[PDB]
Amino acid sequence: AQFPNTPSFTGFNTPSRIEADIADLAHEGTIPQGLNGAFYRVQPDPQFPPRLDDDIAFNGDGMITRFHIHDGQVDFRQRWAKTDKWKLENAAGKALFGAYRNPLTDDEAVKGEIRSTANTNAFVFGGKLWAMKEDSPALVMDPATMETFGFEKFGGKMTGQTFTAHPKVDPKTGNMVAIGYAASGLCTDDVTYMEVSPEGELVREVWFKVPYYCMMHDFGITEDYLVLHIVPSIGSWERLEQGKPHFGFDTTMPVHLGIIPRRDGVRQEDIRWFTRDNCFASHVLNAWQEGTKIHFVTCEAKNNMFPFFPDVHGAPFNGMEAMSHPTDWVVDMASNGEDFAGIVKLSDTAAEFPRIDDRFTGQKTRHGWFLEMDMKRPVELLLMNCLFHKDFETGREQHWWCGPVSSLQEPCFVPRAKDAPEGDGWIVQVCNRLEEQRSDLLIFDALDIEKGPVATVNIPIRLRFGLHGNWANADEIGLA
Ligand SMILES: COc1cc(C=O)ccc1O
Ligand SMILES: [Fe+3]
Repeated sequence: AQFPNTPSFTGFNTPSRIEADIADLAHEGTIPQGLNGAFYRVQPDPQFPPRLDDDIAFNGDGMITRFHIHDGQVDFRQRWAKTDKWKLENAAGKALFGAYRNPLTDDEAVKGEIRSTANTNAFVFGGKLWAMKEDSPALVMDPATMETFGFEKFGGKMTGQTFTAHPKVDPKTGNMVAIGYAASGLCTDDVTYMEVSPEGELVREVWFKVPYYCMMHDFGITEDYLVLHIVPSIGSWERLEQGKPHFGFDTTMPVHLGIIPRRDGVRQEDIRWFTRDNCFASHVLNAWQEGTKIHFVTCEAKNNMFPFFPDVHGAPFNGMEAMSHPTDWVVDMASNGEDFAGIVKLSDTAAEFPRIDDRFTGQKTRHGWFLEMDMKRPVELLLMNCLFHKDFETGREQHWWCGPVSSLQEPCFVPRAKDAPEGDGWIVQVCNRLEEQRSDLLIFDALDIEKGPVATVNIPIRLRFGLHGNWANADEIGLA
Protein backbone atom coordinates (compact mmCIF):
# COMPACT_ATOMS: atom_id res chain seq x y z
CA ALA A 1 0.00 0.00 0.00
CA GLN A 2 1.04 3.63 -0.56
CA PHE A 3 1.36 5.62 2.66
CA PRO A 4 1.44 9.41 3.06
CA ASN A 5 4.75 11.22 2.79
CA THR A 6 4.43 13.05 6.10
CA PRO A 7 6.36 13.01 9.40
CA SER A 8 3.80 10.63 10.93
CA PHE A 9 4.61 7.94 8.33
CA THR A 10 8.32 8.49 7.53
CA GLY A 11 11.69 8.31 9.28
CA PHE A 12 11.27 6.68 12.71
CA ASN A 13 7.52 6.54 11.97
CA THR A 14 7.85 4.44 8.82
CA PRO A 15 5.19 1.68 8.92
CA SER A 16 6.47 -1.68 10.12
CA ARG A 17 3.48 -4.06 10.46
CA ILE A 18 5.69 -7.08 11.21
CA GLU A 19 4.46 -10.22 12.92
CA ALA A 20 7.45 -12.34 13.85
CA ASP A 21 9.20 -14.87 16.07
CA ILE A 22 12.90 -14.90 16.96
CA ALA A 23 14.47 -17.31 19.42
CA ASP A 24 17.50 -16.41 21.53
CA LEU A 25 18.25 -12.86 20.47
CA ALA A 26 21.88 -11.91 20.02
CA HIS A 27 23.15 -10.01 23.03
CA GLU A 28 26.03 -8.50 24.98
CA GLY A 29 26.60 -8.91 28.71
CA THR A 30 24.74 -11.29 31.00
CA ILE A 31 20.99 -11.87 30.92
CA PRO A 32 20.04 -12.54 34.57
CA GLN A 33 19.18 -16.21 35.21
CA GLY A 34 16.57 -15.12 37.75
CA LEU A 35 14.33 -13.68 35.06
CA ASN A 36 11.59 -16.11 34.02
CA GLY A 37 8.60 -14.39 32.46
CA ALA A 38 7.80 -11.88 29.76
CA PHE A 39 7.80 -8.16 29.09
CA TYR A 40 4.88 -7.04 26.90
CA ARG A 41 4.67 -3.67 25.18
CA VAL A 42 2.59 -2.10 22.42
CA GLN A 43 3.40 0.08 19.43
CA PRO A 44 0.90 1.94 17.28
CA ASP A 45 1.53 0.57 13.80
CA PRO A 46 -1.04 1.29 11.07
CA GLN A 47 -2.36 -1.69 9.15
CA PHE A 48 -3.46 0.64 6.31
CA PRO A 49 -2.84 4.17 5.08
CA PRO A 50 -5.21 6.61 6.78
CA ARG A 51 -8.52 7.73 5.29
CA LEU A 52 -7.44 11.35 5.60
CA ASP A 53 -4.29 12.95 4.27
CA ASP A 54 -2.37 12.39 7.52
CA ASP A 55 -2.75 11.00 11.02
CA ILE A 56 -1.12 11.13 14.43
CA ALA A 57 1.00 8.57 16.25
CA PHE A 58 -1.61 7.90 18.91
CA ASN A 59 -3.99 6.62 16.17
CA GLY A 60 -2.02 3.63 14.83
CA ASP A 61 -3.32 0.07 15.18
CA GLY A 62 -1.89 -1.75 18.21
CA MET A 63 0.95 -4.22 17.54
CA ILE A 64 1.97 -6.28 20.62
CA THR A 65 5.58 -7.23 21.32
CA ARG A 66 6.60 -9.84 23.88
CA PHE A 67 10.12 -10.49 25.18
CA HIS A 68 10.11 -13.91 26.83
CA ILE A 69 13.13 -13.97 29.16
CA HIS A 70 14.07 -17.38 30.55
CA ASP A 71 17.17 -19.49 31.14
CA GLY A 72 19.46 -16.58 30.28
CA GLN A 73 17.96 -15.94 26.83
CA VAL A 74 15.40 -13.58 25.31
CA ASP A 75 12.84 -14.72 22.73
CA PHE A 76 10.79 -12.30 20.64
CA ARG A 77 7.20 -12.59 19.49
CA GLN A 78 5.11 -9.91 17.83
CA ARG A 79 1.43 -10.13 16.85
CA TRP A 80 -1.40 -7.78 15.90
CA ALA A 81 -4.04 -6.88 18.48
CA LYS A 82 -6.99 -7.97 16.34
CA THR A 83 -9.59 -5.40 17.31
CA ASP A 84 -12.94 -5.21 15.55
CA LYS A 85 -11.39 -2.32 13.61
CA TRP A 86 -8.41 -4.43 12.54
CA LYS A 87 -10.74 -7.23 11.44
CA LEU A 88 -13.15 -4.96 9.53
CA GLU A 89 -10.36 -3.11 7.75
CA ASN A 90 -8.46 -6.33 7.00
CA ALA A 91 -11.59 -7.75 5.35
CA ALA A 92 -12.25 -4.56 3.38
CA GLY A 93 -8.62 -4.13 2.31
CA LYS A 94 -8.60 -0.44 3.29
CA ALA A 95 -9.07 2.03 6.11
CA LEU A 96 -12.65 2.45 7.30
CA PHE A 97 -12.16 4.40 10.51
CA GLY A 98 -10.91 7.96 10.27
CA ALA A 99 -9.25 10.51 12.51
CA TYR A 100 -8.33 10.10 16.16
CA ARG A 101 -11.44 9.88 18.34
CA ASN A 102 -13.52 11.39 15.50
CA PRO A 103 -16.45 9.25 14.32
CA LEU A 104 -17.53 12.00 11.93
CA THR A 105 -14.62 10.96 9.68
CA ASP A 106 -15.47 7.23 9.60
CA ASP A 107 -16.94 5.27 6.71
CA GLU A 108 -20.72 4.99 7.09
CA ALA A 109 -20.23 1.22 6.86
CA VAL A 110 -18.70 1.13 10.38
CA LYS A 111 -21.18 3.43 12.13
CA GLY A 112 -21.59 2.21 15.71
CA GLU A 113 -18.58 -0.13 15.67
CA ILE A 114 -15.96 -0.08 18.42
CA ARG A 115 -13.17 2.23 17.24
CA SER A 116 -10.40 0.87 19.48
CA THR A 117 -6.88 0.43 18.16
CA ALA A 118 -5.87 -1.31 21.43
CA ASN A 119 -2.61 0.57 21.13
CA THR A 120 -1.90 2.16 24.54
CA ASN A 121 -1.11 -0.65 27.00
CA ALA A 122 -0.18 -4.34 26.93
CA PHE A 123 -1.16 -5.44 30.43
CA VAL A 124 -1.31 -8.89 32.04
CA PHE A 125 -4.10 -9.72 34.49
CA GLY A 126 -6.17 -12.74 35.45
CA GLY A 127 -4.49 -15.07 32.96
CA LYS A 128 -5.19 -12.77 29.99
CA LEU A 129 -3.26 -10.21 28.00
CA TRP A 130 -5.13 -6.90 27.78
CA ALA A 131 -4.51 -4.65 24.78
CA MET A 132 -6.02 -1.44 25.98
CA LYS A 133 -7.42 1.79 24.54
CA GLU A 134 -9.38 4.23 26.66
CA ASP A 135 -12.21 4.90 24.15
CA SER A 136 -13.48 1.30 24.21
CA PRO A 137 -13.57 -1.92 26.21
CA ALA A 138 -10.17 -3.54 26.46
CA LEU A 139 -9.23 -6.23 23.94
CA VAL A 140 -8.28 -9.52 25.58
CA MET A 141 -5.73 -11.92 24.16
CA ASP A 142 -3.95 -15.16 25.05
CA PRO A 143 -0.65 -14.22 26.76
CA ALA A 144 1.06 -17.40 25.48
CA THR A 145 -0.13 -17.77 21.88
CA MET A 146 -0.90 -14.03 21.57
CA GLU A 147 -4.01 -14.86 19.62
CA THR A 148 -6.90 -12.46 20.06
CA PHE A 149 -10.11 -13.38 21.87
CA GLY A 150 -12.19 -10.22 21.51
CA PHE A 151 -13.36 -7.26 23.53
CA GLU A 152 -13.93 -7.75 27.27
CA LYS A 153 -17.50 -6.67 27.99
CA PHE A 154 -17.75 -8.97 31.03
CA GLY A 155 -20.49 -10.92 29.31
CA GLY A 156 -22.52 -7.74 28.88
CA LYS A 157 -22.42 -6.85 32.58
CA MET A 158 -20.40 -3.73 31.78
CA THR A 159 -22.79 -0.85 31.16
CA GLY A 160 -20.24 1.79 30.26
CA GLN A 161 -18.83 2.22 26.77
CA THR A 162 -15.16 2.49 27.79
CA PHE A 163 -12.30 1.02 29.81
CA THR A 164 -9.02 2.66 30.82
CA ALA A 165 -5.56 1.91 29.45
CA HIS A 166 -3.97 2.63 32.85
CA PRO A 167 -5.28 -0.12 35.14
CA LYS A 168 -3.94 -0.38 38.67
CA VAL A 169 -3.77 -3.58 40.72
CA ASP A 170 -4.75 -3.37 44.39
CA PRO A 171 -2.06 -5.40 46.20
CA LYS A 172 -4.40 -6.15 49.15
CA THR A 173 -7.22 -7.77 47.15
CA GLY A 174 -5.59 -8.49 43.80
CA ASN A 175 -8.37 -6.62 42.01
CA MET A 176 -7.74 -4.62 38.88
CA VAL A 177 -8.98 -1.06 39.41
CA ALA A 178 -10.14 0.84 36.35
CA ILE A 179 -12.07 3.86 35.17
CA GLY A 180 -13.97 4.42 31.99
CA TYR A 181 -14.53 8.03 30.92
CA ALA A 182 -16.97 9.25 28.27
CA ALA A 183 -18.95 6.35 29.68
CA SER A 184 -22.28 7.17 28.00
CA GLY A 185 -20.91 8.41 24.69
CA LEU A 186 -18.24 10.63 23.21
CA CYS A 187 -17.39 13.81 25.14
CA THR A 188 -19.85 13.02 27.96
CA ASP A 189 -19.05 13.89 31.58
CA ASP A 190 -19.94 10.40 32.86
CA VAL A 191 -17.22 8.16 34.25
CA THR A 192 -17.32 4.65 35.66
CA TYR A 193 -15.19 3.35 38.52
CA MET A 194 -14.67 -0.40 38.13
CA GLU A 195 -12.93 -3.27 39.89
CA VAL A 196 -12.19 -6.67 38.37
CA SER A 197 -11.47 -9.69 40.54
CA PRO A 198 -8.43 -11.91 39.86
CA GLU A 199 -10.94 -14.44 38.47
CA GLY A 200 -11.96 -11.92 35.78
CA GLU A 201 -15.36 -10.92 37.15
CA LEU A 202 -16.56 -7.32 37.01
CA VAL A 203 -17.28 -6.89 40.71
CA ARG A 204 -18.11 -3.15 40.84
CA GLU A 205 -19.14 -0.49 38.29
CA VAL A 206 -20.03 2.87 39.86
CA TRP A 207 -21.20 5.77 37.67
CA PHE A 208 -20.30 9.35 38.59
CA LYS A 209 -19.78 12.72 36.87
CA VAL A 210 -16.67 14.91 36.63
CA PRO A 211 -16.46 18.73 36.48
CA TYR A 212 -15.83 18.76 32.74
CA TYR A 213 -15.10 16.30 29.97
CA CYS A 214 -11.37 15.97 29.29
CA MET A 215 -8.74 13.34 28.60
CA MET A 216 -8.86 11.19 31.73
CA HIS A 217 -5.91 9.11 30.63
CA ASP A 218 -4.47 8.09 34.02
CA PHE A 219 -5.38 8.04 37.73
CA GLY A 220 -4.07 6.83 41.08
CA ILE A 221 -5.26 4.47 43.78
CA THR A 222 -4.64 4.47 47.52
CA GLU A 223 -5.77 1.97 50.13
CA ASP A 224 -9.28 3.47 50.35
CA TYR A 225 -9.56 5.77 47.33
CA LEU A 226 -9.40 6.26 43.61
CA VAL A 227 -7.65 9.57 42.91
CA LEU A 228 -8.63 11.18 39.58
CA HIS A 229 -6.99 14.30 38.17
CA ILE A 230 -9.03 16.57 35.90
CA VAL A 231 -6.68 18.41 33.51
CA PRO A 232 -8.03 20.63 30.69
CA SER A 233 -6.99 18.75 27.59
CA ILE A 234 -10.60 19.09 26.55
CA GLY A 235 -12.69 17.84 23.67
CA SER A 236 -16.15 18.38 22.24
CA TRP A 237 -18.40 17.46 19.36
CA GLU A 238 -17.98 21.05 18.13
CA ARG A 239 -14.22 20.57 17.72
CA LEU A 240 -14.86 17.44 15.68
CA GLU A 241 -17.35 19.31 13.52
CA GLN A 242 -14.91 22.20 13.06
CA GLY A 243 -12.32 19.66 11.79
CA LYS A 244 -10.05 20.05 14.82
CA PRO A 245 -8.04 17.43 16.71
CA HIS A 246 -10.36 15.85 19.26
CA PHE A 247 -8.45 17.34 22.20
CA GLY A 248 -6.97 20.78 22.72
CA PHE A 249 -5.45 22.33 25.84
CA ASP A 250 -7.12 25.28 27.61
CA THR A 251 -4.65 27.23 29.79
CA THR A 252 -7.51 29.24 31.35
CA MET A 253 -9.33 26.35 33.07
CA PRO A 254 -8.70 25.07 36.60
CA VAL A 255 -7.34 21.62 37.44
CA HIS A 256 -9.23 19.36 39.84
CA LEU A 257 -8.43 16.26 41.90
CA GLY A 258 -11.31 13.94 42.77
CA ILE A 259 -11.20 11.51 45.71
CA ILE A 260 -13.56 8.58 45.12
CA PRO A 261 -14.09 6.01 47.93
CA ARG A 262 -13.39 2.50 46.67
CA ARG A 263 -16.49 0.84 48.08
CA ASP A 264 -19.86 -0.44 46.92
CA GLY A 265 -22.68 2.04 46.70
CA VAL A 266 -20.58 5.18 46.36
CA ARG A 267 -22.64 8.20 45.39
CA GLN A 268 -21.71 11.49 43.75
CA GLU A 269 -21.97 13.27 47.10
CA ASP A 270 -19.37 10.88 48.55
CA ILE A 271 -16.74 12.20 46.12
CA ARG A 272 -14.54 15.07 47.26
CA TRP A 273 -13.05 17.61 44.81
CA PHE A 274 -9.96 19.75 45.29
CA THR A 275 -9.04 22.56 42.91
CA ARG A 276 -5.82 24.29 41.84
CA ASP A 277 -4.57 26.63 39.13
CA ASN A 278 -4.00 25.49 35.57
CA CYS A 279 -1.19 23.09 34.71
CA PHE A 280 -0.64 19.95 32.66
CA ALA A 281 -0.24 16.47 34.14
CA SER A 282 -0.83 13.13 32.44
CA HIS A 283 0.91 10.15 34.05
CA VAL A 284 0.74 9.08 37.69
CA LEU A 285 3.74 7.61 39.47
CA ASN A 286 1.75 6.40 42.48
CA ALA A 287 -0.53 7.71 45.23
CA TRP A 288 -0.88 6.89 48.92
CA GLN A 289 -2.60 7.94 52.11
CA GLU A 290 -0.67 9.24 55.11
CA GLY A 291 -2.74 10.26 58.13
CA THR A 292 -5.44 12.53 56.71
CA LYS A 293 -3.39 13.39 53.63
CA ILE A 294 -3.43 11.96 50.15
CA HIS A 295 -0.17 12.14 48.21
CA PHE A 296 -0.63 12.03 44.43
CA VAL A 297 2.71 12.02 42.56
CA THR A 298 2.48 13.02 38.91
CA CYS A 299 4.71 14.49 36.22
CA GLU A 300 3.57 18.09 36.09
CA ALA A 301 4.36 20.62 33.37
CA LYS A 302 3.48 24.32 33.23
CA ASN A 303 1.58 23.84 29.96
CA ASN A 304 0.41 21.28 27.38
CA MET A 305 2.66 18.33 26.46
CA PHE A 306 0.70 17.23 23.34
CA PRO A 307 1.63 19.39 20.31
CA PHE A 308 -0.91 17.47 18.21
CA PHE A 309 -3.69 18.44 20.67
CA PRO A 310 -3.00 22.16 20.43
CA ASP A 311 -3.74 25.19 22.55
CA VAL A 312 -7.44 25.97 22.09
CA HIS A 313 -6.80 29.70 21.69
CA GLY A 314 -4.29 29.25 18.87
CA ALA A 315 -1.00 29.55 20.73
CA PRO A 316 2.01 27.82 19.14
CA PHE A 317 3.46 24.91 21.07
CA ASN A 318 5.73 26.01 23.94
CA GLY A 319 8.43 23.36 24.27
CA MET A 320 9.96 24.93 27.38
CA GLU A 321 6.66 24.93 29.26
CA ALA A 322 6.11 21.31 28.23
CA MET A 323 8.94 20.14 30.52
CA SER A 324 7.46 17.93 33.24
CA HIS A 325 8.83 17.22 36.71
CA PRO A 326 7.84 14.66 39.36
CA THR A 327 5.54 16.60 41.68
CA ASP A 328 3.55 15.59 44.78
CA TRP A 329 0.00 16.95 44.83
CA VAL A 330 -1.02 16.80 48.50
CA VAL A 331 -4.64 17.17 49.63
CA ASP A 332 -6.01 16.91 53.16
CA MET A 333 -9.24 15.00 53.68
CA ALA A 334 -9.61 16.70 57.06
CA SER A 335 -9.47 20.21 55.62
CA ASN A 336 -12.50 22.25 54.66
CA GLY A 337 -12.76 23.59 51.16
CA GLU A 338 -11.08 22.91 47.87
CA ASP A 339 -7.49 24.14 48.21
CA PHE A 340 -4.61 21.71 47.89
CA ALA A 341 -2.46 21.27 50.97
CA GLY A 342 0.75 21.29 48.92
CA ILE A 343 2.19 21.12 45.40
CA VAL A 344 5.77 19.91 45.89
CA LYS A 345 8.33 19.61 43.11
CA LEU A 346 10.34 16.47 43.87
CA SER A 347 13.21 16.77 41.36
CA ASP A 348 14.70 19.30 38.98
CA THR A 349 15.12 16.45 36.48
CA ALA A 350 12.64 16.64 33.61
CA ALA A 351 10.85 13.29 33.60
CA GLU A 352 7.85 11.34 32.26
CA PHE A 353 6.68 7.73 31.89
CA PRO A 354 6.86 7.25 35.69
CA ARG A 355 7.04 3.72 37.10
CA ILE A 356 7.16 2.08 40.54
CA ASP A 357 7.56 -1.44 41.85
CA ASP A 358 3.89 -2.22 41.17
CA ARG A 359 3.73 -4.64 44.11
CA PHE A 360 3.48 -1.45 46.20
CA THR A 361 0.72 0.30 44.22
CA GLY A 362 -1.25 2.59 46.55
CA GLN A 363 1.35 2.43 49.35
CA LYS A 364 4.12 4.93 49.97
CA THR A 365 6.93 4.03 47.58
CA ARG A 366 10.60 4.74 48.23
CA HIS A 367 11.56 4.36 44.57
CA GLY A 368 10.59 5.65 41.19
CA TRP A 369 11.93 5.21 37.67
CA PHE A 370 11.31 7.54 34.74
CA LEU A 371 12.29 8.53 31.24
CA GLU A 372 14.30 11.72 31.49
CA MET A 373 14.73 14.58 29.04
CA ASP A 374 18.27 15.92 29.64
CA MET A 375 18.57 18.88 27.26
CA LYS A 376 22.23 19.32 28.23
CA ARG A 377 23.32 16.08 26.52
CA PRO A 378 24.84 16.01 23.04
CA VAL A 379 22.39 15.02 20.32
CA GLU A 380 23.69 13.95 16.91
CA LEU A 381 20.47 13.10 15.06
CA LEU A 382 11.00 16.28 23.93
CA LEU A 383 13.97 13.91 23.58
CA MET A 384 13.84 11.04 26.05
CA ASN A 385 17.57 10.27 26.31
CA CYS A 386 18.04 9.05 29.91
CA LEU A 387 16.76 6.46 32.33
CA PHE A 388 16.24 8.20 35.67
CA HIS A 389 15.93 6.64 39.13
CA LYS A 390 14.94 8.61 42.23
CA ASP A 391 15.38 7.30 45.76
CA PHE A 392 12.84 9.48 47.53
CA GLU A 393 14.11 8.49 50.98
CA THR A 394 17.75 9.50 50.47
CA GLY A 395 17.03 11.97 47.65
CA ARG A 396 19.72 10.31 45.55
CA GLU A 397 19.23 10.52 41.78
CA GLN A 398 20.80 8.19 39.22
CA HIS A 399 20.90 8.81 35.47
CA TRP A 400 21.93 6.61 32.57
CA TRP A 401 22.32 8.26 29.17
CA CYS A 402 21.70 6.24 26.01
CA GLY A 403 24.14 8.39 24.03
CA PRO A 404 23.78 10.91 21.23
CA VAL A 405 22.19 8.74 18.50
CA SER A 406 19.54 6.94 20.57
CA SER A 407 16.37 7.44 22.63
CA LEU A 408 14.50 5.37 25.19
CA GLN A 409 11.04 3.88 25.72
CA GLU A 410 9.09 3.33 28.93
CA PRO A 411 10.95 1.35 31.64
CA CYS A 412 9.41 -1.54 33.51
CA PHE A 413 10.38 -2.87 36.94
CA VAL A 414 10.71 -6.62 37.45
CA PRO A 415 11.04 -7.98 41.02
CA ARG A 416 13.92 -10.31 41.88
CA ALA A 417 11.50 -12.55 43.80
CA LYS A 418 7.99 -12.41 45.17
CA ASP A 419 9.33 -11.65 48.68
CA ALA A 420 12.04 -9.20 47.63
CA PRO A 421 12.16 -5.69 49.11
CA GLU A 422 10.79 -2.78 47.12
CA GLY A 423 12.98 -2.07 44.13
CA ASP A 424 15.09 -5.23 44.47
CA GLY A 425 15.14 -6.44 40.89
CA TRP A 426 15.62 -5.24 37.34
CA ILE A 427 14.56 -2.54 34.90
CA VAL A 428 13.79 -3.61 31.32
CA GLN A 429 13.22 -1.12 28.50
CA VAL A 430 13.40 -0.75 24.75
CA CYS A 431 16.13 1.52 23.38
CA ASN A 432 15.71 3.11 19.94
CA ARG A 433 19.05 2.97 18.11
CA LEU A 434 18.04 5.80 15.83
CA GLU A 435 21.16 6.02 13.68
CA GLU A 436 21.44 2.24 13.28
CA GLN A 437 17.74 1.94 12.47
CA ARG A 438 17.30 -0.86 15.00
CA SER A 439 16.31 -1.50 18.62
CA ASP A 440 17.79 -2.96 21.82
CA LEU A 441 16.19 -4.41 24.92
CA LEU A 442 18.16 -3.13 27.90
CA ILE A 443 18.23 -4.91 31.29
CA PHE A 444 19.47 -2.93 34.33
CA ASP A 445 19.99 -3.59 38.01
CA ALA A 446 17.12 -1.36 39.20
CA LEU A 447 18.96 0.19 42.18
CA ASP A 448 22.19 0.76 40.23
CA ILE A 449 21.14 1.99 36.80
CA GLU A 450 24.04 4.44 36.57
CA LYS A 451 26.59 1.68 35.87
CA GLY A 452 24.65 0.90 32.67
CA PRO A 453 22.72 -2.13 31.51
CA VAL A 454 23.93 -5.53 32.63
CA ALA A 455 22.69 -6.91 29.28
CA THR A 456 22.02 -5.32 25.90
CA VAL A 457 19.81 -7.54 23.78
CA ASN A 458 19.88 -6.77 20.05
CA ILE A 459 16.50 -6.72 18.28
CA PRO A 460 17.07 -7.14 14.49
CA ILE A 461 13.75 -5.40 13.81
CA ARG A 462 13.29 -1.64 14.17
CA LEU A 463 10.55 -1.17 16.77
CA ARG A 464 8.26 1.86 16.54
CA PHE A 465 7.40 4.37 19.26
CA GLY A 466 5.87 2.51 22.15
CA LEU A 467 3.40 3.36 24.90
CA HIS A 468 2.99 1.22 28.04
CA GLY A 469 4.35 -2.19 28.90
CA ASN A 470 4.41 -4.67 31.74
CA TRP A 471 6.13 -7.75 33.09
CA ALA A 472 4.50 -11.00 34.12
CA ASN A 473 6.07 -14.12 35.61
CA ALA A 474 5.96 -17.26 33.46
CA ASP A 475 3.42 -18.96 35.70
CA GLU A 476 1.03 -16.03 35.15
CA ILE A 477 1.08 -16.27 31.32
CA GLY A 478 1.09 -19.98 30.56
CA LEU A 479 4.85 -20.18 29.89
CA ALA A 480 6.21 -21.82 33.08
C1 LIG B 1 -1.53 5.86 22.18
O1 LIG B 1 -2.79 6.43 22.44
C2 LIG B 1 -2.89 7.40 23.46
C3 LIG B 1 -1.85 7.80 24.29
C4 LIG B 1 -2.09 8.79 25.25
C5 LIG B 1 -1.00 9.29 26.18
O2 LIG B 1 0.07 8.81 26.11
C6 LIG B 1 -3.34 9.36 25.39
C7 LIG B 1 -4.37 8.95 24.58
C8 LIG B 1 -4.14 7.98 23.62
O3 LIG B 1 -5.15 7.54 22.78
FE1 LIG C 1 -0.22 6.61 29.31
